[PDB]
Amino acid sequence: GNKTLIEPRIQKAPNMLFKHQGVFYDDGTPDNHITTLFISERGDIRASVLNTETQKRTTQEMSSDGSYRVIKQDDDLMLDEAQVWIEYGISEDNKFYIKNDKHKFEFTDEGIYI
Amino acid sequence: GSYRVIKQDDDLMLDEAQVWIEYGISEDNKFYIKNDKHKFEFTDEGIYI
Amino acid sequence: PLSTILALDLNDNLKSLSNIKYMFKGAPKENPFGTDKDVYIDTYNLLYWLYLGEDEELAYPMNINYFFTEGRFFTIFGKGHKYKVDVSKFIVGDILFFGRSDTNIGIYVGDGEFISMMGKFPKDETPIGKYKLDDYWNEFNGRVMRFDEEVYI
Repeated sequence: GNKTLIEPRIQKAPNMLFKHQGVFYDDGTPDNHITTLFISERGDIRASVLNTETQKRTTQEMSSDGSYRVIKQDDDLMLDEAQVWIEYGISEDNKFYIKNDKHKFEFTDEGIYI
Repeated sequence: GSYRVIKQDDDLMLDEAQVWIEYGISEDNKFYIKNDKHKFEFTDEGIYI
Repeated sequence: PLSTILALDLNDNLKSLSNIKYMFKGAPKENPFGTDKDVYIDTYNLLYWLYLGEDEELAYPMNINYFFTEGRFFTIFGKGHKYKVDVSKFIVGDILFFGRSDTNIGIYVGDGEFISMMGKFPKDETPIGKYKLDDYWNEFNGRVMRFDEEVYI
């Protein structure tokens, strides 16, 4: 009221997340779908859907440098040390690509490579 | 865990769409772009149309 | 006074300043008056460039927080009251505020008018211009300020 700015007490950036899960539903089967909307302190955004019992995950990740990336996994929830997976998006460098265990399909700023 | 983006021009419901375009990741590990005409698919190995 | 002379000069040159264009928070690094090329400037940056021409410098970008603690101004009328009869007592060079959250400001000129940029939000191509106070009087918010240079520093 007296012409003064309302300083925040804590100046460090927060990290948000919207974790969703349950136990069961009217079908009777156990609930095991987990999804999150995590946001990091460095500006990253990660929307993910997970089935923990079946060991499957699909993530849509945004990096602080500005890298679009969508990853799908079949046998590992962690992003590290994935065997079967597929990726597609925009890397930290300006290169559009679709890659998997086999050789990738890439679209550089000039030309088409495989 | 199936990424999918759908655009429609003449039907709000997803079911029974005539004019539409799709692209994403199906429940099976296959990257694809499909429409009313034959699709462009990128399987784990090779390139198919 | 300095502020009245600057307002009169701006009024006299208002029709030649069509190169300057409106934007929400245009903070260009080029001086509009020292360049024939068009440039997108808002009201705050405009006042900054107008005062920078002389010996006064102020500070950049000169947002709303400038008027709170810098001590360059003294209020004439407070916010939250709005009288139409006491508009005549104003003088040229008084800063006129607009919007409920200090969205935009203006410079008062006599004959019941003010100088400001008005246009659609997403970077309108309308140049600087002068409008009557009758239609904009609703969104005036009663806040008025004035300049003082002799005693500062």
